[PDB]
Amino acid sequence: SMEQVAMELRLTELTRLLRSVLDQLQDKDPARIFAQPVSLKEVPDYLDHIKHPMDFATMRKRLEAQGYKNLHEFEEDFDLIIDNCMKYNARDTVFYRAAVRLRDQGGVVLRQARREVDSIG
Repeated sequence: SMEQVAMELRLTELTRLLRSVLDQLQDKDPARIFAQPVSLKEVPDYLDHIKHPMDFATMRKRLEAQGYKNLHEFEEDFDLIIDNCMKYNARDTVFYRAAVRLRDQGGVVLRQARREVDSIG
């Protein structure tokens, strides 16, 4: 149908906007601490601690399959990256500290993304 096409164009455009959001958030991780999944070869107990691992490469795979229906779903995955890290790592670690800085700097990006998503519909 024509409606299904219009819906698909909307999703494509959301995907475009989320891709720019993802790029802007990933720039706030210049150390690349959150770029890839925590390695289960190197951290073999990880899934005993963290039940829903997340990282920017995994988000990008989902994004490119158009698997984010709305900004909430995308934000859920970003918050998992941060929250997983702040539980597994202690406060005095470069990893925890990187997550705090990513959360703080990402807030600004996500605030305007939400306005754009609502504004453009």
